[PDB]
Amino acid sequence: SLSNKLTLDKLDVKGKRVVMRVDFNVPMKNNQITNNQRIKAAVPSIKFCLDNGAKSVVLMSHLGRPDGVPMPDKYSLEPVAVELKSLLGKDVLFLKDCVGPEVEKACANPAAGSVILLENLRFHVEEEGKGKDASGNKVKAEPAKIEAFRASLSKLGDVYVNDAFGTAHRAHSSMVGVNLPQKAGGFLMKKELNYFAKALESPERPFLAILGGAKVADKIQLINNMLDKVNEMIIGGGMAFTFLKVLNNMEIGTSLFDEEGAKIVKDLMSKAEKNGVKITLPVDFVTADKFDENAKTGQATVASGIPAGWMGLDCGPESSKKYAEAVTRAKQIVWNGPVGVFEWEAFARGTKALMDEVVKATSRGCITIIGGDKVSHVSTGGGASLELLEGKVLPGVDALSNI
Ligand SMILES: Nc1ccn([C@H]2O[C@@H](COP(=O)(O)OP(=O)(O)O)[C@H](O)[C@@H]2O)c(=O)n1
Ligand SMILES: [Mg+2]
Repeated sequence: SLSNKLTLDKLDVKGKRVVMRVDFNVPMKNNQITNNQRIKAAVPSIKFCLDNGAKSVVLMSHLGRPDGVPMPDKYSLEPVAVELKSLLGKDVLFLKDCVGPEVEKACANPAAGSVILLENLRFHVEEEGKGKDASGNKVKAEPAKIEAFRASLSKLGDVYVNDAFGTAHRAHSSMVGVNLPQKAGGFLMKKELNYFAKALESPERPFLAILGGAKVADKIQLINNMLDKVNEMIIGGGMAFTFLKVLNNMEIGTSLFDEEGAKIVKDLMSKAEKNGVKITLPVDFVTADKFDENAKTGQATVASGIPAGWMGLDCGPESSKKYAEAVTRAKQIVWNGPVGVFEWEAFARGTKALMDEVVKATSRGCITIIGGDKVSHVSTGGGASLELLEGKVLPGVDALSNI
């Protein structure tokens, strides 16, 4: 819903300084970006600004959850700066803080065409407006300090842009408290909301949802809301053992069992049933002797049970084939969460096999949407997508200027 908000295509940025909230919270290992998808997604708004005559583009984001303590040794945005520079073909001035004297001066009037990335916002308790101390307790933020944090951010540009879709569910100071006459939705913000609004309000049918993940209790709302829209639905990952234990009394050994979500499984199945949704659960498995990448692997079916002391970490071949048949009937697919422990090659086969079917479906004309160009749309969303789909309002979209 961006018919009534100001958006970038209309903002005149010529000779103007631009502050842009983006989502550069990327997955990392050992100070190394493991996935630069969130960085690439931000490129077209940045380019447009630079191309249209921007004095400067100042970029701000969080990374991980450092809970209002500075952690530049574990959670620094510096690695992103180096990545952004290559992608952009431009120099990137990395600043080691996000508010204050040094930052405001550095951004006061940069050389024409400067791209500037600030340090992790969540190094300041005032970004969330709450935090944890070094003894792990409930530290309250100070209103006067929040007003100062925000007022410092409002200095780094003449105009504001939110291209931060992956964070749009967060009412944080960088997301709703920036004070400037013009607050615009960037091109990503627009692309994301257009794909998910078309997918949900004029779906191509048959419409398939694939939902995977570890726990059930936290997806009740998602599943319910999806169950009113979709023609089919796959339920996969460690969340399916809860389902199979209740609907089939499968012996799951040490596989994950959501004791709470177990009590409403019945109601989900009942609403699916009355709505005519076909529920596709896994029927076989790759089992492991412990929660380890280098565990000993086995195999099991619903008929056979998983032996005791062993746990299920990936669906198997016959489950793969079942998933594929739903993929074949679909004209639209929304996929959220893995069907197994794809992190680990031994347990990655189900997700790979499945990605292939979804890719092949795209070639025939299926609209395929996956969570954060072989598919229609790879979302940066993940957690914000889930809230989009639970029907809830996005603090990041609501705070943009009205026309
Ligand atoms: N036994 C298990 C354990 C984890 N998982 C997957 O569960 C995913 C995360 O669980 P989650 O529900 O808390 O988060 P999402 O899948 O919604 O992103 C991890 O990426 C694992 O690959 C699984 O499918 N089966
Ligand atoms: Mg969750």
